[PDB]
Amino acid sequence: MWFEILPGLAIMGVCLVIPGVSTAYIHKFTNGGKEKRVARVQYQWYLMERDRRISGVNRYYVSKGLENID
Amino acid sequence: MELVEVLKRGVQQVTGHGGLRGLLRVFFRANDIRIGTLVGEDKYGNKYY
Amino acid sequence: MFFINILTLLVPILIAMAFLTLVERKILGYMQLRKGPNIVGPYGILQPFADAMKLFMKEPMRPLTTSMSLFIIAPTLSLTLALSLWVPLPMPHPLINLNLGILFILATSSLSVYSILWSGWASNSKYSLFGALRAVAQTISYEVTMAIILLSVLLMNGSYSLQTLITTQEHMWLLLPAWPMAMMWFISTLAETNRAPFDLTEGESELVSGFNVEYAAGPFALFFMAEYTNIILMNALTTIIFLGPLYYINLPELYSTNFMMEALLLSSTFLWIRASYPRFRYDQLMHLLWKNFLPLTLALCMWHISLPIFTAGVPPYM
Amino acid sequence: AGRISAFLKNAWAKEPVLVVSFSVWGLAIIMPMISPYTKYASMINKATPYNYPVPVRDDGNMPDVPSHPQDPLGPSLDWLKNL
Amino acid sequence: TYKYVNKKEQESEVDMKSATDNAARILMWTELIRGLGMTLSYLFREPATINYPFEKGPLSPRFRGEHALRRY
Amino acid sequence: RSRAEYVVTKLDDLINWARRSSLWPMTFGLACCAVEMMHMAAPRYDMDRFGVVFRASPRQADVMIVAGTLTNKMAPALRKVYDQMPEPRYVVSMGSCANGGGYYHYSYSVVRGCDRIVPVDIYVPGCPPTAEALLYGILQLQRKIKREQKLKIWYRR
Amino acid sequence: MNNYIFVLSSLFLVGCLGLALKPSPIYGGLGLIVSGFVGCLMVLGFGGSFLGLMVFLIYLGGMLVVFGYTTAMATEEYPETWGSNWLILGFLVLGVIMEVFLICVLNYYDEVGVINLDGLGDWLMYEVDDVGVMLEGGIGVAAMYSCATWMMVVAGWSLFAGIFIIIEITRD
Amino acid sequence: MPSTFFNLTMAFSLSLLGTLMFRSHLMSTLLCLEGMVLSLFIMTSVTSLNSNSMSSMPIPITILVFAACEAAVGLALLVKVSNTYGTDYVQNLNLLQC
Amino acid sequence: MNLYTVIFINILLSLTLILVAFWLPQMNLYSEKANPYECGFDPTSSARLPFSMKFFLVAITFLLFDLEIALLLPLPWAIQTIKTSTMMIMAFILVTILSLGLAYEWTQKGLEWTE
Ligand SMILES: COC1=C(OC)C(=O)C(C/C=C(\C)CC/C=C(\C)CC/C=C(\C)CC/C=C(/C)CC/C=C(/C)CC/C=C(\C)CC/C=C(\C)CC/C=C(\C)CC/C=C(/C)CCC=C(C)C)=C(C)C1=O
Ligand SMILES: CCCCCCCCCCCCCCCCCC(=O)OC[C@H](COP(=O)([O-])OCC[N+](C)(C)C)OC(=O)CCCCCCCCCCCCCCCCC
Ligand SMILES: CCCCCCCCCCCCCCCCCC(=O)OC[C@H](COP(=O)(O)OCCN)OC(=O)CCCCCCCCCCCCCCCCC
Ligand code: SF4
Repeated sequence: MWFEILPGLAIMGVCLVIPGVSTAYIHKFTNGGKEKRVARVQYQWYLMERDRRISGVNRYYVSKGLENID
Repeated sequence: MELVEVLKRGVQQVTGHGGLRGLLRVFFRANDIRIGTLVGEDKYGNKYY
Repeated sequence: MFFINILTLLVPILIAMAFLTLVERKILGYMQLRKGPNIVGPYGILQPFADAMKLFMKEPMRPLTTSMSLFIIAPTLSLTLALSLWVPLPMPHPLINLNLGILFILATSSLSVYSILWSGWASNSKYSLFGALRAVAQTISYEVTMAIILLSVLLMNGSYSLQTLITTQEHMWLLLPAWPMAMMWFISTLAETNRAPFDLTEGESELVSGFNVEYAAGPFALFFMAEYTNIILMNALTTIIFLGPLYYINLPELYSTNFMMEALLLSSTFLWIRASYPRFRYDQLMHLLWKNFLPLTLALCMWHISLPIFTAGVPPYM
Repeated sequence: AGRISAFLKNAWAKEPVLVVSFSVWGLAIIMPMISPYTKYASMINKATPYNYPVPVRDDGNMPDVPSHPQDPLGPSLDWLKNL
Repeated sequence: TYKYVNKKEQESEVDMKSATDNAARILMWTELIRGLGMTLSYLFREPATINYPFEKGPLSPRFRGEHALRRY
Repeated sequence: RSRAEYVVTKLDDLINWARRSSLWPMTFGLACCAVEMMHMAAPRYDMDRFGVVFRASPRQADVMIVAGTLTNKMAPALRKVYDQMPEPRYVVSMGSCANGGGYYHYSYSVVRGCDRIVPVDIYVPGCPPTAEALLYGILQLQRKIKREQKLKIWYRR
Repeated sequence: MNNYIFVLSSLFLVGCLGLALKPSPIYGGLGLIVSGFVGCLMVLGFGGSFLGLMVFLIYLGGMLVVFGYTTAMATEEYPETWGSNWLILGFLVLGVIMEVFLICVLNYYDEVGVINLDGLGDWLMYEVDDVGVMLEGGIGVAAMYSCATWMMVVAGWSLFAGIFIIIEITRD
Repeated sequence: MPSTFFNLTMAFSLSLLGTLMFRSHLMSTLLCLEGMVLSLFIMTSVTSLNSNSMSSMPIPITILVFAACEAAVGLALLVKVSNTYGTDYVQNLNLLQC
Repeated sequence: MNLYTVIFINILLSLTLILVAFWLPQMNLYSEKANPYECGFDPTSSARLPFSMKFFLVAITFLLFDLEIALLLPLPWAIQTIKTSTMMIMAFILVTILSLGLAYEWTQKGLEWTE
């Protein structure tokens, strides 16, 4: 009947939810619990490079708050 | 409703072929899990429903 | 980790393509009062793997009249451009984040048309030549109309990125403001993907097989994979652009699930349309896209030029 | 005229795509000339601060420019906030 | 006797409602939508496919198959 | 036996499974037998359910179902489209005409069986054989190419 | 990652060399497509993506029409590629050798003239606004709508008159 | 930038050399013209991007527009030539010497 | 770098697929196997012969229209301008001129195919 299509539909559904979910999780894992920063303009790229220099570990995603200020 | 009745027919089709092994046997040999009245069985072992 | 991201994008897209072939067989069968494949595997789920293995263990054809270099180059080009078009889509986060995403999409689609053209010319056969020329006419018509459609839609959106489209459809689908050009975009995607009634290049009844009539086994498999990956691709692009899935900052899994459901619905609509309609004649396709779609597309482009100006709803740059 | 209306109805019956296209063209032409929000688009684009506001040297002769951003003087965007 | 399959009798004239109906038919693809609906109905029907070789198509005693020589 | 012999046998089983689960016939027919062939394509029997799908070009075909009377004027064309099929190819003669000439055996313009022109793998008898009989022949061909031992013969070489 | 632009420029030179050597127009259009893609990559590396993607799309449409035309009327029974003639293939390899010889001569004799291998990859991006919005290349082409309306109208009249011109030429 | 600009200038020189050295195919001559056009576009675009001349960035698009009009008219003339002779041969286009 | 990497991965994957497709199965090719396909008979003439094009005028028009598309494409950045009246007027003029050209060609039967 018409519900025999549903196994192939479910396989397609799993194979379509895997790329987006995995991409979001990989971005979060590689940026340390935060989303991957988007530098659409030179100002945002400069912010990312300033964060990378500020962190002292050459990783922009290691943010420094008020613990660096006396 | 009728959806639960369809699910009842489905679960009896699943648990109507003996066991899990019998269900897998009929599903991978005949590609069909319908339950029918056993009309007979011949001398060679073919079952007729 | 980026290579693992490449793998977890590429491999599930390929498996979804193969099960799209299976689900096309099942849906077409059930619309044709039959069942479709349910023997090879539990419910037919091993049928695409059987077909892939058979095609990759059948010998390829190298005809005497055929230009070998372009004959080899065309199918691998087609598959690479299909996966490249897949790469920048956000669900809701793209693997490759671009600024001019739809321009990348348009360039890669036209290069896929070139893959079809070079296959048809390299396979030195008259039916292949027919398929190449029909591809030329088809891509002329849908290229001009689809470019104007996408221009109007992104004029409503404000930028060429696609995360911007997610932010645009945060509150409402673009189907409600832009449903006529949504219909014209859907027809344009059908013609772009060469699906019935606008296939006209793998003409089963008019030609024999058209542009890939001399292709066998492996390269034919590459062409089929490229085409069906493009089907899922264009339906995914349609649901990203027009039917905006629910996006929440705290969880993107809801966006991925809604995107998957809408993309599956649009792909099933493609199979439904192939079942329902007879094939166009390829001059009638050009006459349609140049006499009905194009004047209305120009009018709606002017309307979407005017609309943010007199409503003060000019979209943000970022 | 009656013949004009009959021709328009015939066009709407047989070739509605061209009628819709011409109507949308005309509406896009005439709509910004009658809408009251048309000036607001240019004003919003002017108010969008893509560049840094370079301060001017105060010689004590211009009283209109504000000394501080949180001053009553200057181009406030209350119209945009309440838009 | 005979009948016409495509000849139209008289004319329906021109009306605003009829013109709008034809315009909606052309623009909104109404016959295409109802063709889609017909295919959808067939999708939700039950297929006519038997499970060969476990199910065989019906025959009659008159059926002419493989030859044989009989006995008393 | 040797461990590698078992691996070769399993690889043979895998290849034969793929080739018998994916059998694409050429869209080729000649007569009333081809009418019964599209009645096999019809929703009752569903060759597509069995995995059998027509392809128009002989390059994408795996099997050739000779369904009809092979005439003298047709024989070069039939040989041509058979030769243009790629190597793992099979031939199913269908009906008395393609088998041994049939009702036109003593005709001046009829090839007395398509086995004079192409090597036939499976003969399906009838005039016409029913779509049941043609489907039976297709399944018998699937069993026949399941019986193939190509890698095992290559290993034993 | 320093000689990437130089590699692209060399590939563009090779594609233009093949186009100059004039194979069958199918292969000429193929070489022009590859050259357009390479030029798009060069504009991408040097700056804004919009100009490169624009010339890529324009040349994709153009060589599509060119492919249709050369299958229509500019074709022959045996199309001529770069390898079908010994003279054309010899000119191809001789042009490659001459390119290598010329870049070596400009590297050694002329020192820092047009080509410097030590200085290669150092003078690609001269000055960039490190902090700044509204810097991409498409904004100038957008400023054609406002700053250069004369440019807009001459381009539009060129296309309009071109439609009339092609209709009158192919009127027959 | 200077090595890239020299390579682009040599690419234009090769395309001009191809245009000036005819073979039998007028379509190939038009392709050489389009290659000259492409080299001009890339030179103008990299010059504008190097000098940050966003005011002069409409110039490459204008070049593309007028050059595509040129290519369109060339294709129309090639259509007329092929209708006259059956081929696009510049050796057939020779009867105006007398 | 990442985009270049994934493009190269796609190239490698497709080259690997076509390479295994050409070197995995058994080869048996002869003259009739590799002769071109003409539905069972020999081709009367080569397929490299001239093949008439009935939409050549539409193709030239497509070139001009594609350049009109290239002109219209900087609109999403053009709508951010201060002088929106000039941009709106210029865009209206461009689209109206394009539409008038299309209408003139439709009137002069340029969209219709020859013969
Ligand atoms: C009365 O007079 C007469 C006629 O007049 C009417 C005649 O006509 C006539 C001639 C008669 C005939 C020739 C009979 C022919 C019969 C018919 C015309 C009727 C049959 C009907 C049709 C053909 C219509 C069928 C319609 C359909 C919708 C069916 C679908 C068919 C398709 C072709 C589309 C589906 C595609 C396929 C089956 C192939 C798809 C699959 C692949 C190519 C696989 C690709 C996948 C991969 C390569 C993926 C690989 C990648 C991975 C990652 C996989 C991972 C793998 C692992 C191993 C892990 C005669 C003689 C005649 O007398
Ligand atoms: C992605 C979102 C969903 C998209 C739709 C998906 C579901 C539906 C899919 C249906 C199946 C399609 C299969 C392919 C069909 C191909 C045929 C086809 O579509 O032909 C196109 C047909 C062509 O019709 P035709 O060709 O029959 O007409 C004859 C025309 N001549 C004589 C010139 C040849 O229709 C169109 O071109 C219409 C396009 C859409 C128009 C929408 C207009 C909406 C209203 C606008 C505003 C009106 C008011 C204005 C203001 C007034 C103020 C007072
Ligand atoms: C079989 C042969 C096939 C040959 C054809 C290959 C086609 C590949 C797929 C289609 C490509 C279409 C053209 C794409 C051009 C780049 C598109 C683009 O917009 O790139 C810009 C992007 C980043 O720019 P932007 O979006 O502005 O972001 C800045 C802030 N994030 O990204 C960048 O700036 C990155 C710049 C490089 C991107 C392209 C990389 C191409 C790699 C080479 C492929 C061919 C290799 C040679 C052949 C190998 C052997 C066959
Ligand atoms: S065997 Fe009988 S049914 Fe079949 S083709 Fe011959 S005459 Fe027709």
